[PDB]
Amino acid sequence: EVKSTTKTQRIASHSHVKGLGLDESGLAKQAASGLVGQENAREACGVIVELIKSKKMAGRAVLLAGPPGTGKTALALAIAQELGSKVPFCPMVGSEVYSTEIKKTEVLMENFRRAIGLRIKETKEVYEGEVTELTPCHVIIGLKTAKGTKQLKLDPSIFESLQKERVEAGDVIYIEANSGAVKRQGRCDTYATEFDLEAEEYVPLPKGDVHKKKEIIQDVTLHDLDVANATDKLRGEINKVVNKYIDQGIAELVPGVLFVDEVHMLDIECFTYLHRALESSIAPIVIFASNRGNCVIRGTEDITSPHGIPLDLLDRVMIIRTMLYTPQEMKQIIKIRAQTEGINISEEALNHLGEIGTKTTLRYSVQLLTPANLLAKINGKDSIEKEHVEEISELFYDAKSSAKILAD
Amino acid sequence: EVKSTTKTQRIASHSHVKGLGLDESGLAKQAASGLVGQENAREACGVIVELIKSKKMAGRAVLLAGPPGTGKTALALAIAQELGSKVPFCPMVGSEVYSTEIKKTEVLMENFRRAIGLRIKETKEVYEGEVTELTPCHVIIGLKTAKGTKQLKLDPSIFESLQKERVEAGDVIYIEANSGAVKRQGRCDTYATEFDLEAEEYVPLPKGDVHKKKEIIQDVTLHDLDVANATDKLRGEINKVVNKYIDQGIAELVPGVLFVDEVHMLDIECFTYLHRALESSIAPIVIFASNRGNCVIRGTEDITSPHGIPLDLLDRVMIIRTMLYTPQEMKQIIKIRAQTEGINISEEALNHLGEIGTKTTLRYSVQLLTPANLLAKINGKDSIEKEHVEEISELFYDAKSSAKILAD
Amino acid sequence: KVPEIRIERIGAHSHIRGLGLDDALEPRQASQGMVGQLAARRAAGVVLEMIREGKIAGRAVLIAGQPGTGKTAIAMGMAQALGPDTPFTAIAGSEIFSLEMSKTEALTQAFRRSIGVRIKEETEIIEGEVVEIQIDVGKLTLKTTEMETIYDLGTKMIESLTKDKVQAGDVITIDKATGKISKCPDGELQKRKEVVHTVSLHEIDVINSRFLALFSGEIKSEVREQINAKVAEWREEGKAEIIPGVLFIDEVHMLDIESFSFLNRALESDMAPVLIMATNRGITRIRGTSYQSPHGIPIDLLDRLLIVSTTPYSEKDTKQILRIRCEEEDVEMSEDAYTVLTRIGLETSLRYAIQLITAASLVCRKRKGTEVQVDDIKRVYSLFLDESRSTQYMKEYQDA
Amino acid sequence: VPEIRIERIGAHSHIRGLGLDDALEPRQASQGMVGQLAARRAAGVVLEMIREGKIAGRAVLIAGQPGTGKTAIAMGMAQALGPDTPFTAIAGSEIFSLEMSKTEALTQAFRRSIGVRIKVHTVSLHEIDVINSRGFLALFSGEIKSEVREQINAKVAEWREEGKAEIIPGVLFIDEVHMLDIESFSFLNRALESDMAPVLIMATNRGITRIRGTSYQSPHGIPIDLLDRLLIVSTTPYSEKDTKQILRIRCEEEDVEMSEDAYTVLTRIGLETSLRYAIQLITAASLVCRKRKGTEVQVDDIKRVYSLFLDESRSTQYMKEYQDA
Amino acid sequence: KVPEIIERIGAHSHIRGLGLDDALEPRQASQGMVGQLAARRAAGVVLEMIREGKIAGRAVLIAGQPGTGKTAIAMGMAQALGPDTPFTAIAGSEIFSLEMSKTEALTQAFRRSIGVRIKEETKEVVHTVSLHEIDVINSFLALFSTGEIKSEVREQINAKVAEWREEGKAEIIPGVLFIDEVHMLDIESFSFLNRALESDMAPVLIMATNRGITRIRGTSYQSPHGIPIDLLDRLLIVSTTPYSEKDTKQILRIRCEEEDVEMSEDAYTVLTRIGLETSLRYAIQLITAASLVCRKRKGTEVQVDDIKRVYSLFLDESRSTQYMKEYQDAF
Ligand SMILES: Nc1ncnc2c1ncn2[C@@H]1O[C@H](COP(=O)(O)OP(=O)(O)O)[C@@H](O)[C@H]1O
Ligand SMILES: Nc1ncnc2c1ncn2[C@@H]1O[C@H](COP(=O)(O)OP(=O)(O)O)[C@@H](O)[C@H]1O
Ligand SMILES: Nc1ncnc2c1ncn2[C@@H]1O[C@H](COP(=O)(O)OP(=O)(O)O)[C@@H](O)[C@H]1O
Ligand SMILES: Nc1ncnc2c1ncn2[C@@H]1O[C@H](COP(=O)(O)OP(=O)(O)O)[C@@H](O)[C@H]1O
Ligand SMILES: Nc1ncnc2c1ncn2[C@@H]1O[C@H](COP(=O)(O)OP(=O)(O)O)[C@@H](O)[C@H]1O
Repeated sequence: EVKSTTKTQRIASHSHVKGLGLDESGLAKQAASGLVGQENAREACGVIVELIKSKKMAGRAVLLAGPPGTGKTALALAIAQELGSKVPFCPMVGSEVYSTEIKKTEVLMENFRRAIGLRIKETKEVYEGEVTELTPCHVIIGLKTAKGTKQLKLDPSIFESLQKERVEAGDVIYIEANSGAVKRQGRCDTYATEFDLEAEEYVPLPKGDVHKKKEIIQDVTLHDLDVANATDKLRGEINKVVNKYIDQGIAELVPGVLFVDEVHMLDIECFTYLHRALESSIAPIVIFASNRGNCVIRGTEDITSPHGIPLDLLDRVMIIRTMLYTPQEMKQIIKIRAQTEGINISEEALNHLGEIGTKTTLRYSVQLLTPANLLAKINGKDSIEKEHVEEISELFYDAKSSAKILAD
Repeated sequence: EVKSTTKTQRIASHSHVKGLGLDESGLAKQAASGLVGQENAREACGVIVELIKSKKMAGRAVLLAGPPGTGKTALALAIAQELGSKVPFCPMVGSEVYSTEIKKTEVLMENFRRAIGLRIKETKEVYEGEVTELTPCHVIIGLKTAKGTKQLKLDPSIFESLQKERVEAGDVIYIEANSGAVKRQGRCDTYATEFDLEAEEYVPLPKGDVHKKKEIIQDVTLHDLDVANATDKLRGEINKVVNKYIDQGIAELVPGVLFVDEVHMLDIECFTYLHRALESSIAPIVIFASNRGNCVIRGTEDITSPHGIPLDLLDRVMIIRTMLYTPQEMKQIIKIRAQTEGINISEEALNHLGEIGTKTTLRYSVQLLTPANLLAKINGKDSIEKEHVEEISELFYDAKSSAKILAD
Repeated sequence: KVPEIRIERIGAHSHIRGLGLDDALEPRQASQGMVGQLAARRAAGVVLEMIREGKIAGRAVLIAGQPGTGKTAIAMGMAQALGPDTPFTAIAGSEIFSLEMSKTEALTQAFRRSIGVRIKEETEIIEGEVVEIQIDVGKLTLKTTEMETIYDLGTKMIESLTKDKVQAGDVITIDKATGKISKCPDGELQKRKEVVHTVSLHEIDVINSRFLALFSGEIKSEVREQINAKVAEWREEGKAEIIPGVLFIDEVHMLDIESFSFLNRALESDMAPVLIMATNRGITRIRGTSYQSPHGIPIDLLDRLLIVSTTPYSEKDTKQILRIRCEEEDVEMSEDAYTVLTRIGLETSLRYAIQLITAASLVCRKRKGTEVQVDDIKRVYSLFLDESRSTQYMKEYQDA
Repeated sequence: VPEIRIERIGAHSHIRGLGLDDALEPRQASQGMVGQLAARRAAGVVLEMIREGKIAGRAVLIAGQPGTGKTAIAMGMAQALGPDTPFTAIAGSEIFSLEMSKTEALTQAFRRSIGVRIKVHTVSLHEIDVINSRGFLALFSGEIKSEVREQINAKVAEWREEGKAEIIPGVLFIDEVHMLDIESFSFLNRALESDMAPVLIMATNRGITRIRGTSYQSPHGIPIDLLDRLLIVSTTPYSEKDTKQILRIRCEEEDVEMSEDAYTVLTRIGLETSLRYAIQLITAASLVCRKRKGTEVQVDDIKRVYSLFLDESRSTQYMKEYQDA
Repeated sequence: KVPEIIERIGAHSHIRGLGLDDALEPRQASQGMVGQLAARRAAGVVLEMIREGKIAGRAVLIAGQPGTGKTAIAMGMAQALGPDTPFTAIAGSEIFSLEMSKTEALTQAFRRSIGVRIKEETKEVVHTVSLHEIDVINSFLALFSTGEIKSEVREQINAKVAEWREEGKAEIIPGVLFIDEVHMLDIESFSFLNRALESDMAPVLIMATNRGITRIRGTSYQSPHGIPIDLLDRLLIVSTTPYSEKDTKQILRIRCEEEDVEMSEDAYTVLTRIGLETSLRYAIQLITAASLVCRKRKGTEVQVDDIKRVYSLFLDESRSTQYMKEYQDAF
């Protein structure tokens, strides 16, 4: 159908997160699905997830109060991943509401529509089968199903998409019969070994015909719907078509997670808008993030509130604190980030990077991985060493030390 | 005739006042015309009434400078009532110039047009006569005058109005011929004793006939005509109509009294309009009130002036000081309020209420009458006692004490 | 053309059924789900007396005290004691500042959704003992203390009635559900159930005017004018009656001098609701000006205020409120855990103690337990923090 | 087009010019003016400038404590410039009006100081404008057109060309000039650069005061560009005999007969508080004496009126002392 | 219907590339730039990032006292990306305009920082032109007697550029956008910078500042360098140390050779002192006044007494402000 309008830059840093990582009893195992350490906040996050599941969070919201670089955005992404398969996640900072070209209403509008999602489900007679043979000519391809091997005429673009998915003979994949698109789902159990089982990464022979009736589920958000149409009228007509879809029965509305970092920089009018949006049956679980204490509410003068949140909304909010990482954990998070980025690094370099991390922040240490890798590649090596990390830490500085140096 | 739009609640607390209570030489008696104490300020007000009647207030203004609850509004209303029988009084607090829908100009003009009164004198056919009999058949009514008894058909609405006025046989009252309405003038002088005189609460038999041509005097306000047209277009039609009426010579436009409490809350913007308004030939005597000394003019940021009034308009302002009340004065004031409210109160109850008054304020003690009366009524008494006053004092608080408790 | 048909949704005051004082203005300790705070409740009762006897117009009520003492509870009690169908709005002072609507629109909406109209619709109910189930589409032999008359009714309705309790009940509403209670069929055969349902103005505006549309608010003046005229029309003809409700404004200090004037202008009217404000601040600046007045309220309005004071709760009172809330939320709890929760509530806040209840219940449900224990309470106390603890911890962090 | 403040209220009707004469030598009695010889002489020098034509581009400023006669000097120079010269006497606070913006208010003030003589009738140009602009209370009912003024200016040019009218540059007085902000000062500076421009007198009672609309402090709250083109005239406070004579002439003007002891107690009262408060007390005392069937105002009437109406210092201090609790 | 077609002042004409080379190893003499070895090395690392494609979603900040050549470093990095890499060098104060709002100013800067190559067969002549030039084409006292580029022209130009990119004769080169004195931007413009950087065809962003912990303009919170946190953890911060005597001597020599000036050795020493405790750019300004003075007395070289005359004629910033400040204190 349509593409995805998710800002992957804000999520790419949190790419090793694969959930919260709690056992059946809810205890934290200190290492699971990327997350390491920070047990208390993870248990509270799991409790929040359980509250969301039973719909006990009628209008209540979550607030994460901790120092920068303690995993607040990571925890929010972990909640969003724990709530389901592909529950949408839209991180934002308060500063974006101050735009010279678009009203604050439009910014909060769009960042709310990016959070709640729509699972579209529909049974389609798609070409779900095993690629037995491939003859690129008009790309006559043999697809084997419960019926048998049928020869299908495809397009060179479809074959290029098949190459993009890295498809080899013996893969259970569906090629669209209405338009034509290859999406990898797994391999085939006709060529399955002992460790490859059915109803898993290996799929048995597709039951039925080559035009197999399979329930395709596509995850979208209303923001992609608005950008799909090349104004309030556009949003309204998306509104009505979504309502028609849900009454039809082929659509399901899922509440996402809306992360709000730097909560103290939202105007007191924006807080009222957030409170009004938190009053609907369908609404994302609004998670705030704060690192400033008793603060003046923007839009008012000489008034002081905890975390810069008015006492109206703040009383409907639960507070989870995030503690500072220890050096031993420091090393594990930075190792996970390096491994996910494919940046081999030595143990003593990891130690020194952990010292740098506990000195100033963790985001700083995370950004100090690509420059070290490039300085290693330039020198004619493959793995980062202690000397390289020291050199790259001397070359670049963080905001705090740079401001301190410029003050003198 | 149009109805009245006077804000009766703002003058409800000042209903016992009849005039200034001044004797023939201008001195002030201790208690007269529903006014107790403040002899100095009352003599000053009488002098000001003399100046107004002598056309010596050709662009000047008054300012009542006194602590809260010292009869400033009472003295303004006394001046308004001493100016004439039905001179308009338009109380105001400056805060209402701060409105969202209507501008400051609209508010100030509306409050100015509530003080420029108009005595209409209309020549109409009238039925001033003695109601001799009321035989329902259209209720034909016999009216007696010097000529004799004339039987006329009466409208049901006029009969209902007569019943409201409580008119029975042997009462010389006034009816309307062209429109139809009943006003109770009094009883016939057939029972004229030494205290029942003519052209008074007892009216003799009307010489002439039942059907007469009378000059009816009626009080109206310009803003009353404004509310009788449902912008500046309607107002323009109103001024044209008023000009036609005054040039016909059948009416007179009377200047009223326009009270402005909390004068420091008006912007320097409003003071220019006030100054250019009171300079006009036909303008109300604008009387200010204040209870703070050197204050910053609102609109500027550092220019402090007496009473928050610019030094230009303050030049043409006379200042009258209103003093505090002694305990016996306060007792008399509260007793007058209770008598006008139909509430019976004991002696030691009055003593305790006066103590409360000298402790915080007078208006607070006046307000603590209805709650005490209802508490006494529920308890099962006929008059307020000391216990009821004490209990209603422990239940309800005042601003200063409540803020003091909220301090810690 | 005119079609017709928050606090109770969250259910934070579902146990408040009236003020409970009664006894001719004498507070009862237990009463109707309100414990402690005798003086404020009795002052509230005097306020109800004033409202009932028509001597409240031109005035308003102010409630001062520390947060977590029950100001909104007192307001809800007064609203319920005023009338069983009395509308009750409970807005906050900061709420009127909105991106969408101006302060005028916000305050007008809050005002209108506090005054109610009781629509009295005399539906024609068909009551009668079903002596015989007449087949079918046909008629229905219904009898009462007046006569026995056949009323035409559908076949599927007959099939539903045969399942219903015969002959006990069968009190149908016209083209509506059949109420089976007992043999109540009495008087005439065609009775009038005058359903008196009260809705405030604002639902009438929204229904007359324009799911997720709440994501993608101003009411046009024409709709307001037509409803203002036509409500007076129904009042003249006699179909409905106008009921003054209660409008509650929490944290009144957040309002400014530019809307206090609107409050003064609006409440000076006949069909104006009771106005209640709440505050926890002493002398503070008036927003929009430079002068300081008590409770952030201008002196002109404040002189018309009946000020009540709420005292902080004690041990027994807090334990009782916690018990009431646990009963209302289907939560089972032990005595020592109750004492620990009461200590936590008095140490930090009662609202935080109320918040902890659902989290403790869920943490107990997870371990396949029925009664929430002290360990569950301590766990949820460690997980979620309150205002003071987070502020203190993270301010200690921010000391640099 | 169709054709035909300080005088209406009074308080300056007795001043028929400065009265110095004798080739710029102040006369003690003169034409109503009493005392303040230095300021009167400086004003006379200003008249000499205006008559010779050496005032173009400059303006006059008058400093001093309130109640010393700045408006008196302005009215004197207005009268000395001719028998029917216009004289506008606006304040610094009257350019903040709900209806008219500062531009419109200042333009109206300027056109109320450019008279036209027709053959003799002398009328203000802004009065001509208001006549050519469409109820016994129309003062209640600004923004008097934008094209009508241009049409009237063209017609005035024609009336100058064929000889039916004469242009008279009047005097525009701005009391409390520190009220104006840097916005209006620029308008004043730009408007003075015209051939038909009135003499501009400002008055102030304030020393170093922050310029309104900016952050920098300047003398008298006037921007330096205007302050370097000003003829500053300082007025000293009055002494006993001067105010006694002022009260005498004022009472003679408003038909009040008073005794000598009442005169000296009134003079002392005015010395302590202001000339304007003492002047205000006179009418109230006269009305009090009329009630008591007295023709000559005694000193006990002064006692009664001084006890009745309060002056500004007492009124402010009483309630400042109120806020101690 | 659509046709086609910093250095004007020439304060950096001597700058030809960064000069480090040798596989990210700073050369002391190099090509134009002198000294600041750590800054050169960090600039080279950032250059490698830009070259491979690992700079998207990130930007560069240079912090140092004024007169340390941070604009020179930006110019060098722009040169080393290619001989036709566009380079804009706006200031923070230049976005507040009478005719253009902050939106238009920042959009104009960003579009002026993107280049496109035009190959034109006659031989495919390559002409490198910035987008903003193409926009201003589709619209001699024009600089005096609006400048608002209309929206429809912008969308038409974007569609045209996409078409010409797909056709295969034009290619888009991301340039370098430099914002001097970034602390003078407000939060409403920092948000625009944050949102515009999230694009595929986004120029490299360099911001320069010379002030430490400062209040963010538009807010009331103290932040380092007056930059909001949401943009501060996506920044690569390099700091330039103040020059020393030999480096300033070398830069003065290079600038004099660039501007056609012949100065004696002791004159070079005195001018180095000038640039030593007042500012180096002040000395750069003084060289041209000294050259003009020397021609008045019919000389070919510039002597030390010419410097001593020019220094008395024109004043540096510190002396000129201290004069008036102490006059005002004495007033
Ligand atoms: N407990 C944790 N487990 C795994 N990764 C973490 C943890 N805490 C932080 N991180 C990682 O550190 C990086 C810094 O992001 P984050 O901590 O969210 O910044 P901030 O705390 O300022 O919002 C993220 O990529 C995140 O994945
Ligand atoms: N001198 C007086 N005589 C009679 N009643 C008075 C007098 N002074 C005050 N009152 C009554 O007491 C109350 C005092 O309030 P008010 O005088 O309006 O205070 P303020 O004038 O400061 O606003 C009023 O309701 C008024 O009716
Ligand atoms: N006297 C009381 N009786 C019963 N419940 C109470 C009482 N006081 C407070 N509560 C309960 O405490 C909870 C929180 O009090 P609340 O009124 O919200 O505090 P605030 O006064 O800050 O609004 C409410 O849900 C209310 O039911
Ligand atoms: N030299 C003078 N001659 C005549 N009258 C004077 C003289 N000085 C002051 N007065 C009178 O004093 C009164 C107040 O002076 P005024 O000019 O209003 O003071 P200000 O300079 O504050 O405006 C005026 O009515 C004026 O007639
Ligand atoms: N390393 C260097 N190489 C060459 N020129 C330099 C160097 N450092 C500074 N300069 C010169 O110093 C002058 C000031 O540099 P610039 O960064 O543009 O302004 P500022 O340094 O004052 O912010 C420039 O003309 C530049 O030529």
